[PDB]
Amino acid sequence: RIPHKNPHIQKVAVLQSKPNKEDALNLIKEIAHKVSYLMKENHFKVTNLVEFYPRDQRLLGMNVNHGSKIMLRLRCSTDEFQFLPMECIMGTMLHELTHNLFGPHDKKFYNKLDELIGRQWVIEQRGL
Ligand SMILES: [Zn+2]
Repeated sequence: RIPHKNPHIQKVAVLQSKPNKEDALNLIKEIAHKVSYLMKENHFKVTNLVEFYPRDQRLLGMNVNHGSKIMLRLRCSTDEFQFLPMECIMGTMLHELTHNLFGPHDKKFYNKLDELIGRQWVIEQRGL
């Protein structure tokens, strides 16, 4: 199945030249679906949610212009064929959503990210 669309993300895309891109697309759409309730609660909007795979291996995600574009690494940085665990990707997704509000990695940022991580778990547990 195609995951239910998230009203708060306008478009998702994945890297078309990578192996198992069909899998990758299902994965980023499942991420989008799973965070839909949290985004509604926090009035978060994202225009583009897309996959990237930077040479810089420490790079896992990025937020361009407070949600205009969020980029997520979906694949292991030492093996293109292997996808990162859903838990890891969701963690990065919540990190980048926090940057819709807060730029620097200061107390405001970490406090908010901690609230989002906590709340997202409860949302999933209850299937909201
Ligand atoms: Zn950050």
